[PDB]
Amino acid sequence: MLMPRRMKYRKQQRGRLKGATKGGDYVAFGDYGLVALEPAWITAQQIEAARVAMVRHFRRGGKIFIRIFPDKPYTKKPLEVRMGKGKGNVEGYVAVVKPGRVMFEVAGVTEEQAMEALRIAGHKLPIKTKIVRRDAYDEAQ
Amino acid sequence: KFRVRNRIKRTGRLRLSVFRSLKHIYAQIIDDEKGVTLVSASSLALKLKGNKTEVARQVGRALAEKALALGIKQVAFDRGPYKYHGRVKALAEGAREGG
Amino acid sequence: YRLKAYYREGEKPSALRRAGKLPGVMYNRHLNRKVYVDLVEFDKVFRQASIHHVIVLELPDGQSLPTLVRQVNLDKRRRRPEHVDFFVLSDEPVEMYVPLRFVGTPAGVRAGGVLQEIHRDILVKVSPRNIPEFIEVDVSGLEIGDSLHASDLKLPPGVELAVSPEETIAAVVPPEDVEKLAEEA
Amino acid sequence: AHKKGLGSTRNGRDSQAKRLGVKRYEGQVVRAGNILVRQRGTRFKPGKNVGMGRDFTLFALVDGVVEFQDRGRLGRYVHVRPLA
RNA sequence: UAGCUGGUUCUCCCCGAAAUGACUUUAGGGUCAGCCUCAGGCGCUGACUGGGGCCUGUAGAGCACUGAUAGGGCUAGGGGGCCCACCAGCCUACCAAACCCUGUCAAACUCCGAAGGGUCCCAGGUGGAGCCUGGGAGUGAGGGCGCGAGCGAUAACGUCCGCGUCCGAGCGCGGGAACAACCGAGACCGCCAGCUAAGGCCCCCAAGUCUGGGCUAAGUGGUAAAGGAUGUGGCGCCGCGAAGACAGCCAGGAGGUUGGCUUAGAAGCAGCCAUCCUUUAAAGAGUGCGUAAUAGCUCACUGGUCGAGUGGCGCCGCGCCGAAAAUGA
RNA sequence: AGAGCGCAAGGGUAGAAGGGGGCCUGACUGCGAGGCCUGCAAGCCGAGCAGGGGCGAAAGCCGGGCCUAGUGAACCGGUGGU
RNA sequence: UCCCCCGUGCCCAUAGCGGCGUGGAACCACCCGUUCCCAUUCCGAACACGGAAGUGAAACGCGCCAGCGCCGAUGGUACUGGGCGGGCGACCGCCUGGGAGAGUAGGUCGGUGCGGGGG
Repeated sequence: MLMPRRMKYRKQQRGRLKGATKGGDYVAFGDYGLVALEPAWITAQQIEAARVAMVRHFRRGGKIFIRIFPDKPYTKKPLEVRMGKGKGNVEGYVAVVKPGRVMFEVAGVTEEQAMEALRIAGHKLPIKTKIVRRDAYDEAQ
Repeated sequence: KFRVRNRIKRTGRLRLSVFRSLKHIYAQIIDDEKGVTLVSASSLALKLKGNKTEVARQVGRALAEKALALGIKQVAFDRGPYKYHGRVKALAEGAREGG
Repeated sequence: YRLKAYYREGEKPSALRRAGKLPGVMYNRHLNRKVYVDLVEFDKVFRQASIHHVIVLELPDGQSLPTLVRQVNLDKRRRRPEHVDFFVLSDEPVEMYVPLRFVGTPAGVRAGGVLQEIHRDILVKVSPRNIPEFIEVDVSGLEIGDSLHASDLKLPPGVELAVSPEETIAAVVPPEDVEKLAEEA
Repeated sequence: AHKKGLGSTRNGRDSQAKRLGVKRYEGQVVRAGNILVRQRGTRFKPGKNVGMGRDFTLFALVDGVVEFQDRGRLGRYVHVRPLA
C-alpha cells in the first residue's frame, strides 16, 4: 500500500490501451524475473497479495525488488444516487501495465524458490503472466 | 556589457559605429542591411594633433566633410560604454546634425 | 567465436526476420553499411560469446571478419531479438562492457543475508588486441551494512577505466521476513 | 430508492476562445492593415515593416508579401516584401 | 384564445436539402446564418493533387521542464549520546536534503517529434462545379456503424463532443434465415438478352457429393473463460545406452549418527541450525510412508540378470474440460 | 531566466515589461487606408494626415500599464457648455 | 599583390567552460591624476578629461586535453491520412505512404560581411 501524494490534480480521465508498454522490460536490478503480460491495471490488493505469496512461502530467504508503482484514481461514484452529478473519487489506486511488462525481480534464492513463488503469484493476479532468467537484457538503460 | 541592444535603439533605421579606448579614437560610418560600413577617421592613426580633447572635436568634423563627398544624411550614434560626454566632435557639427 | 554473415541490400526487416534470419548494420569510424545473419545460430551463439567476448562473423564475400555487436533493438511486443547493430574491430582506445564473475562465500551471506549486485557487464576501455576475458573478482570479507565499489577492482594490466568511478558495483542487504508484516500494522 | 445526500461539484467551466494564431501565411499578398497574426507572448518578434500593437498583433505595414526569418538566441521574426 | 391536436382530396415531369452554430422567463414556440430551388446576370473558380511555401505540439516517445519515483548507495545536517563550560573533541541496527547510479508514472508536464492536417501561390480539374443577386422555402432533439476522448463499472440499443458516413430523404433492389443504416448497388420506363457484386456448388436455392496434400473425433463447426490434461501430428533441445540403457528381478541399501539442538522422548524422518568421511560396485547427516519416539516398508545408489531403444524439457496447429433455468426443441 | 512581472492560469519577456531616478503629463482634438474576427450587435489592432504637446542632443518614442474578466444595447431624467 | 591586430554584422550553442599556450612596439586591457566632464540610493568601482612613470598579470582575438557541452546520421521498431480482414472482452494482422526520440559510430574549443590599423 504505497502511492504518490495528491500531486497537482486528483481526478483524471479513463483510458483505452492498445499496446506499447512504453518500455521497462528487463533485469538490471537483481536476477530472476516475473513478467506481466496483458493490457490492464495492477490492483493494490494484488500488489501486496503478490508480496504475500512471496514472503509467505519463501520466508527468511533473500531480497526482492520493485520497478513499478501503483497510482490511479478509480473515479468511483456513490450507489443508487441515479446517474449524473460529478465525476467520482480516488479509490482503486491501480497502475497502468500492458503486455510484456515484466515488473518483479528476485535475488538471493534458489531457482525453484523463484519458480514456485512466481507460480502462485501469477495464480493471484487479475490476469496472468510469464517468467525468465538473466542473459540477453544486458545493456538497457 | 552594454548589450541591452542599445543598438536596438540604434536598429531604429541607420547606424554609425565608433569606439574610444586608451590613446586612440576609432570613428567609422556604417550602413547596415548587410553590415557594410563606409567611412573612416582616427585620432593618432592619422598623424593628427597630440591632445585627446581638441583632436576628438575636429576629427569628427574631418570625417564628416569626407562623408559629404560620399553622400549621406542622417544616422544614429553607436557605442556601448559612454555616459555620453559630448566630445564636441559630437559628430553633430560633424555633418549629421547629431546634437 | 565464429558466426555466419551476409551482405545486406535494399531489403526490408520483416521478410529477413519472419523467414528465419535477422538484419544488421555494421560500422567503424569510417564505415556504416548494412548486413545480416541467420536466426537460430544467432540466438544460440549469443548465449556463449555475446558482448562478453568478441565475434568473428564470416562473410561469404570472403572476409571472415571479426567485429562486435551492440544495439539489437527488440520488438517490444511478443518480443525477442529484432535488429543487432555492429561495431567493427580496431585497436584504438575502444570501450565496451566486460562480463564478470564474483567468486567466494562471505559473511553477510551464510547468515542469511543476500548480495545485491549492481553490475556484471561494466563500462571500461581496452585495445582489442588485448583479451581481458571476464574479470573474476573479490567477495571474501563482505558484511551487511557496507558497500564495495569504484576503483577497487582488479586490472589485467593495461586496461584503463571509463567511469567516475564511484559507481556502486554491489552491496550486501538484509533479507525479508514475515516480521515485516509486523510493519503491516 | 435509497437515494442519499450526494455531493455538489463546480468543475463545469472553461474559457471561450477566438481563432488565435497565424491569420496570414507567407506567399499571400497583403495590403497594409491586414492583421496577420494574433499571439500572447512575444513568440514572434515583429520585423522589417512589420508592426505590433499592444495585443502583440503583427499586421501588415506595407504592400507585398509575408516572409520569415529565425536565428538562435533572437527568436522568430517576420517581414514583408515592400514593392514600389 | 390556443407556441397545442385530428383532416387537407386529380395527374406527368425536371430538382433537392435540416436535425448544427448566436440567443430567448427560452429549451416541443420563434429572428439571423446554414444547405434546397427558381429566374435574371458571370467564366476554371469547386472538390480533388503534384509541386513548392508557411502554421501545429496529438499518437508515440521522452526525466533535461512541473511533478511522482522502486531500490541500493553514498553523503550534508541535525535528533542525539558521551561530552566541556577556556571551547569543542566525537559518535550515529536513527530521522536523512542533495546527488549518484539500478528503474519508471503523467488528459491540465515537455529536450523531441510522426502519418499528417489546415491553408497559400503555379498547374491540372465542364462538373445537378464555383460567383452575384434577389424570390419563395423548408430546418434549429436526428439516428446506425466504425474509429477517437469523456460522466459510465473497458455496463446499456445510457452517452456529449470529434472525424466519417449510411438511413433519415433509399423500411427502392441483392446478402445477412427472417433484421432503416453489418456488405454489395443511385432504381426513367420495356426486355423469356448475356455480363456481374455481396455471398455461394448437397438441397429447397442458381451453381464442382470438383481435382488435390495434410488436420480434427467432439457434433468442435451451433459459437464462453481464469485455469487444468500419457487427446494427436510436426519441429527442436539434453543425457542414460549394445562397454548393454529403460523397465521388471536377487542384493546391500551401511557406520560414527540416536548429527547438533530442543524435548516428557524427537533416533533420516515434528522441527530449527544444518554439507564430513568411511568398508564401496553401492548407500543420500536420508524420499515418502511408519512408531508414543525406536523398530520397520522404502527409494536415491550399485552390480548383475537382459534385450532394444528410453525418459525429461522448449515449441506451432485442432479437439477436451471449466459449461446449471424456468412453454417444447 | 527556476527571481520577478498587481490578484488565478497559460503564454511570454532581464536585447524588459522587472529595479533606481530627472523632466514632465500622447490616460491628445478632429480622420484614418487596412484587416482579424464575425449571422447581428459587439470586441480589437493599426502605420500614416492637419492641429499642437513631453522628453531624448538627435535618429526618434508616447493616440494609458506585457497580454487575455474588473464589464452591461434600449427606453427615462440630472448636469454644464453650444 | 600571398599578408599581422581591432570597431563590428551575420552562421545558431561544434561558437560556451575549467584548464592548456597568447601577444603588447602598434592595437588593447590598462596604467595613471579627480585639474576638465558630469556621475554615485554610499564609493570617480559607471564616464569623461591628462601623462613623461609603467604593467603584460587579471581582460580579448588568436593556437589546444576535447573531460562537460552542443551537433549526430546508418539500420529497425512505436504508432499512424488510406485501404482489407479475426474478438467472453481488451485487442489484432496484411498491404500504401511514412519515419522519430532512444541505442550508435561519429563531429567540433569557433564558421564568417564591411571598414581601418601592415611583414
